[PDB]
Amino acid sequence: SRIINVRLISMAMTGYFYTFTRPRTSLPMSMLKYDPIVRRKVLFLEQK
Amino acid sequence: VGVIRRLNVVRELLNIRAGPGAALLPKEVTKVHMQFAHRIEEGHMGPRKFWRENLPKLKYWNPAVPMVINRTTDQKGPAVMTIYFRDDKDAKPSSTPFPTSSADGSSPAPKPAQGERIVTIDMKNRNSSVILKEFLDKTGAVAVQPTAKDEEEFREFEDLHRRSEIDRERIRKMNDAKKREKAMLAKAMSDAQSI
Amino acid sequence: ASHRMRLQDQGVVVRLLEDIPKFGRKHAIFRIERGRMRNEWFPKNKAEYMTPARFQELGLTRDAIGEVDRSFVI
Amino acid sequence: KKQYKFFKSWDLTGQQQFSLCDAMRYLRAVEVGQPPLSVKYEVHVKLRTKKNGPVVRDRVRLPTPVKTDTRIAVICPEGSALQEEAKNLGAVMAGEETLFEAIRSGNFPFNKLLCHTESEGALRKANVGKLLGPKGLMPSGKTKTITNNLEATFRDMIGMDEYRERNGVVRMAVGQLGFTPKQLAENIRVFMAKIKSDIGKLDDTTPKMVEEVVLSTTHGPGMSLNAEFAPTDDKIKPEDLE
RNA sequence: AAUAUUUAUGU
RNA sequence: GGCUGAGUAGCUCAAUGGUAGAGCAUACCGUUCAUAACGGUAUUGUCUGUGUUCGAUCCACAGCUCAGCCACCA
RNA sequence: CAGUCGCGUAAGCGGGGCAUAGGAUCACAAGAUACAAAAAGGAAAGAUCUUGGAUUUUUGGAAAAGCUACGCUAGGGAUAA
RNA sequence: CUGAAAAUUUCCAGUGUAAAAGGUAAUCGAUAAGAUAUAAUUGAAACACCUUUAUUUUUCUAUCGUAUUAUUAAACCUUAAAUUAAGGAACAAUUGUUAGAAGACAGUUUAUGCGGGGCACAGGCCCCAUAAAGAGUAAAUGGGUGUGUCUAAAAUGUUUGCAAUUUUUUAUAGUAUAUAUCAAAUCAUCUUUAUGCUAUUCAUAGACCUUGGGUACAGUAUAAAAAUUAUAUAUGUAUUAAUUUACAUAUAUUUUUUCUAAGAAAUUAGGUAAGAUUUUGUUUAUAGAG
RNA sequence: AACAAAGCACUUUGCAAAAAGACGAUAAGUCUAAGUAUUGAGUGUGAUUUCUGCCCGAUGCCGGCUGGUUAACGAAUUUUCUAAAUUGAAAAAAAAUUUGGUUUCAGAGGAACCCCCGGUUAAUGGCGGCCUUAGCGUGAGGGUCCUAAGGUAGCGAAAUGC
RNA sequence: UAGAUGUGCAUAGUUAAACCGAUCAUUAAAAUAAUGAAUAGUGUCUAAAGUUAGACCCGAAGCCUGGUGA
RNA sequence: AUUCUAUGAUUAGUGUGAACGAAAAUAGAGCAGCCUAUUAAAAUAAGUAAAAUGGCUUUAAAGCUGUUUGAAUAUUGUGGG
Ligand SMILES: [K+]
Ligand SMILES: [K+]
Ligand SMILES: [K+]
Ligand SMILES: [K+]
Ligand SMILES: [K+]
Ligand SMILES: [K+]
Ligand SMILES: [K+]
Ligand SMILES: [K+]
Ligand SMILES: [K+]
Ligand SMILES: [K+]
Ligand SMILES: [K+]
Ligand SMILES: [Mg+2]
Ligand SMILES: [Mg+2]
Ligand SMILES: [Mg+2]
Ligand SMILES: [Mg+2]
Ligand SMILES: [Mg+2]
Ligand SMILES: [Mg+2]
Ligand SMILES: [Mg+2]
Ligand SMILES: [Mg+2]
Ligand SMILES: [Mg+2]
Ligand SMILES: [Mg+2]
Ligand SMILES: [Mg+2]
Ligand SMILES: [Mg+2]
Ligand SMILES: [Mg+2]
Ligand SMILES: [Mg+2]
Ligand SMILES: [Mg+2]
Ligand SMILES: [Mg+2]
Ligand SMILES: [Mg+2]
Ligand SMILES: [Mg+2]
Ligand SMILES: [Mg+2]
Ligand SMILES: [Mg+2]
Ligand SMILES: [Mg+2]
Ligand SMILES: [Mg+2]
Ligand SMILES: [Mg+2]
Ligand SMILES: [Mg+2]
Repeated sequence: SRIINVRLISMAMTGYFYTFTRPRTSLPMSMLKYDPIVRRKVLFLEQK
Repeated sequence: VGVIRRLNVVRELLNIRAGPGAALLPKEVTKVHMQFAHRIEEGHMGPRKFWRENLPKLKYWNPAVPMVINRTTDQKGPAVMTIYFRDDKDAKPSSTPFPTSSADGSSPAPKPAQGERIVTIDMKNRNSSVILKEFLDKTGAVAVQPTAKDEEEFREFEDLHRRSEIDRERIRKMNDAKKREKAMLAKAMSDAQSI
Repeated sequence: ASHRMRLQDQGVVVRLLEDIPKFGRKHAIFRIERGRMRNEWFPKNKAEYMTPARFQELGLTRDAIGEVDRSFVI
Repeated sequence: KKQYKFFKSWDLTGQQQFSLCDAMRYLRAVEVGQPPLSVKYEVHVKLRTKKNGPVVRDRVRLPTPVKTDTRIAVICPEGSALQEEAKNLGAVMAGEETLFEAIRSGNFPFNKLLCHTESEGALRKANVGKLLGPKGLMPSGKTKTITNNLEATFRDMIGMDEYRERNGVVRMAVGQLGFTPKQLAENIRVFMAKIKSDIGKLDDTTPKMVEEVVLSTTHGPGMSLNAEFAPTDDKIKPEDLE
């Protein structure tokens, strides 16, 4: 469909992740989220 | 092109280590400088064949002997060969200057240094075999003997040349009739298409 | 290529007794098609099955099995 | 009727391969008397890549210049570490009182002339300006040839080497017949390494793999090159000569 | 010497 | 998610790396003593975009749309 | 309440949208937790937490077309002539 | 596209049937001429030779598939107590496995709701009225162009005449205050003190001009900067050991961020801070303008 | 008025070991038949006179490509766990490679049905329109669209007619 | 004589579960920070009951298997 | 050792569900061991164990089995579980 559910992987290599949706014809998501494993805000990047 | 296609080519071209004009010159010789002309006029064919047939084999077995060749467009010139056979009685001290090969008289025969009593050789209207003969005996090289596999290499490729030429005539003849037939039919029918 | 293939029979071990041409000389051990030995050689007493007991009587081992010689001639 | 995506790849198990040293021993022999600066090595790297994919179009700056269209000559002190350094950078006939007689000969191999600021005094003493002037090769403040750093000057005037990926092979001259096994060796390392980098950043959907690399001269056979560098013949050691 | 396209109408 | 075919003028159809055509449906003219037939001409131009090549209806990629079977079908 | 980020001089505000219209389990797939490990050391297959794919649209969630005037049984007159 | 040997690539023009690219100036002719190629012409692209690659085509090898032949020369099958027979024959037949396939046959489903049933139609959720001034409240009730959506937010610094903003560092005096200093915040103001130009004046070969020097004294500010780079080439002139150097032309550049309107465009929607607070329609008037 | 029926027509059957068809938890085998294409079986029609037209697109059947697809098979691939060894690490340590066992992924080529081509109507079946006309009507006629082809001969308020 | 022997339930809770334990679970480190969970059982009789069996009683059409009859 | 009854046990476990459902062990009834079997049998077991595949049974193991294949020689560590 027009929408896809992407997964943002933690760059701390802790395995935590966030799941958001965004249109296919859009740039990959990249946000600064909170990692509960290390309890700090790190960079989360889209899996693919 | 395949891996075996090229192998059969290079291996054949790898006759640099073979029978004709192949030997390990003694440690007394350091370098050589030949000088001939471009064309073959005035007894210039001999020295050329020696450079394209036998000389390449001398470099392989003895790759530490500079063999420079000067060329000149002035035929009827000195077709000589200066063999630096001395080495100053096997003395390590090296003479700094020495030229490099080129096309137009850029590197004339350098004059021998102090410990450089050299023997020269002349070659004009003389067959390469005569030049090669005097070369080996005078230089005193020990001819290398081709091992079994080396002699096997000659036998194998010798058969390829048999089948090769046998195939050249066939594919050539198959194209002879094709090109001939296509022309005959073309000369017959299309001659009407002109109208 | 794969990790499992169709199971096949490599033949039956036999020792020649009549020096069959195109196969082997007399007293030659090798594997032959079960059909030829069963229908042609064994009835005519041209060969014999090499049973484990036969190997002991003759003193040979299982490592003496040869191969058929198609180029053999009497 | 049928078509294939990837370029044909031939099994290399049979291929007799040669080490660089052993390989040069053969190529040098064929090029026994040819001019040393007109015969140049060359490499044909076979890349396992699809037909409809992109192609490499980058450049490289080799350790030693290959193109001989611009022949450089440096007027530097004789026997000095810089005199040999000039040769490492690719200089020809460089040194003190070595070309000054060549300038008097009337035939110049070099296409350009450098004079280190230290050797500037010897230039005026030679009084060869009247000969270099008409040729348009006389150094000057505006010539940008009187420099203290030679290596920087070399990289500026020479430029870089351009290599383009054709159907299934990248072809570029890497060495000159007058190269030593050490120089030519490093020169190849910088070539295949740069390709790997570009190929690495090119794309990941279908990374291209170097299948085989062939070394050849202008008039020599194309022999498969093995990764090894040392000669297999124990008696034969690295030799350098014209 | 044995060739052969098509041509309706006119208070 | 995976793979394949595909459409050219109003209408119906050709043209495969090289001119972009044919037929028809109106219209004008010519031919004929005259009419009908016949003949000539005229436009209405490669699904869209991009890229490769001196050069693209033609080859490559993406999409529109049509079509083949697929993938999922908890 | 704890953790730690953003904006703001500050107070303070923020656990999506001014409010009211998007279905589970099971199975499967991607991560984490270190619980148990069928003799024992491992593992498999399981358990806990997070997450994704549903005209599961008969939407508290069956993979499902008709005829009988040859018709049958149990009921209803809770629906007809 | 199993590998080997050999060969094969036409628009026009072009010597002619240019596979493509990389490298190269010579290559061959047994001793004398010549063919070849670089040049020259054509073309977008130019050739020998040496390398690695592209398309296609024969034979050979290799892998598959089809067909035929032989078999008391004892597979098996058929006639036949059943054989040195006849015919068929590695097929057929049978077993296992695999795919397709006849409602021929078997099991089961085909629902329920509905002012009787059949056909049709209906099944979750949102807003309004019915609804009787809390909430709730039915009907195959009345409204609806309702809805299984959308949305990641964006494209020596400091103005040159002098303690003037906020916070902080450090130091001195000082007994907590005071001054200076440092860093940061707010802001890209552009900075050659004259090397060019302008005017005038001496000389100077020169029949108005050539060549080189001086001079100018600046608030009515000034000739004393209204915007000053760096080159590549060609053509000159004058110059030097020297395309050395200085000028004058032109034409390709970059530099001074300094001249093709994004403050002329894009309907971007959440957190927080600040700012703005009638934006629509109506109505009065207004070149083309109804 | 239904069934059968003589007649008519189509498909099938070459008999070399089983003619086809039918029966046989399933075979040997039996009927067919001590028959042989003018035989047997199956299907529709239903003596005879006069006749039986058009369409092979759809459906079914038949024939056909060294074609496409193509399960089994299979060139080329690939993975889990564990034992031992080597390398690596040699800090609290894995990890990687080879071999053994164990357990997965995987598909160039490669059958029929099917796709594709042709044939067959006494095979199952199908057998239309809209304009214009010598004056109003009526269309010999003409033009046009569509289809595999457009209901022909005959019969006709019929057992068929609201 | 002596020793042993014979289902079970309760005596401690907690969590998905083990470790743990009057404490335990969640907080990716833990720590009164909060929240949830803690105190007499067992046997027998009488009676009423849940579950599985015919399961309060009577009643189908039909389905399958083995036999009987022309 | 086998057999019979009860508990273990509406358990482990399987299965979408509905439901199906062990064994160890314990108690009791009986109790008996052997190959020289108290009636006359083995030179210690090969197309077997086992594998792939199609099924049965079942928890995936073990056991049964059509088809195609196909091992080893004893605690001095051989084979099954
Ligand atoms: K009736
Ligand atoms: K026969
Ligand atoms: K905002
Ligand atoms: K108002
Ligand atoms: K009838
Ligand atoms: K038809
Ligand atoms: K048909
Ligand atoms: K047909
Ligand atoms: K396949
Ligand atoms: K009619
Ligand atoms: K259970
Ligand atoms: Mg076999
Ligand atoms: Mg008339
Ligand atoms: Mg265990
Ligand atoms: Mg419901
Ligand atoms: Mg509800
Ligand atoms: Mg049925
Ligand atoms: Mg109310
Ligand atoms: Mg009320
Ligand atoms: Mg808003
Ligand atoms: Mg307004
Ligand atoms: Mg009749
Ligand atoms: Mg029969
Ligand atoms: Mg009738
Ligand atoms: Mg398989
Ligand atoms: Mg095929
Ligand atoms: Mg008919
Ligand atoms: Mg307890
Ligand atoms: Mg009777
Ligand atoms: Mg029991
Ligand atoms: Mg035993
Ligand atoms: Mg078994
Ligand atoms: Mg086991
Ligand atoms: Mg088992
Ligand atoms: Mg067993």
